[PDB]
Amino acid sequence: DLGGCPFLVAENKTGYPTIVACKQDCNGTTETAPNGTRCFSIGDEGLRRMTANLPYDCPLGQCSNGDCIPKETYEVCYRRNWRDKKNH
Ligand SMILES: *[C@@H]1O[C@H](CO)[C@@H](O)[C@H](O)[C@H]1NC(C)=O
Ligand SMILES: *[C@@H]1O[C@H](CO)[C@@H](O)[C@H](O)[C@H]1NC(C)=O
Repeated sequence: DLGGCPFLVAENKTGYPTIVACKQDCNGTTETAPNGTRCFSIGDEGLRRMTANLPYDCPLGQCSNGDCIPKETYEVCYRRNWRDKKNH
């Protein structure tokens, strides 16, 4: 019974995933990533609103107590759908 499910990610030009929020809904189950996990602080809708295959500078951060805390560095990043095809 229940629960949990994987976090969404963006990748760099080569496909290395970095998650994009530190919390998730799983239907009504909430997950929180461990304090310290790499993440981009852009959010699930931040991810959805990104044009498939185009590059964004995504602000890097580290997770703490469920929020991606930015670290003022930035890194070049990507939303890739199945078969690279176009968003939404
Ligand atoms: C993305 O990251 C991984 C490890 O952090 C690395 O081996 C790879 O070359 C990276 N891709 C680019 C284009 O920077
Ligand atoms: C993670 O870090 C925060 C604040 O730095 C702390 O208050 C919190 O209890 C920590 N949680 C765990 C399980 O490490």
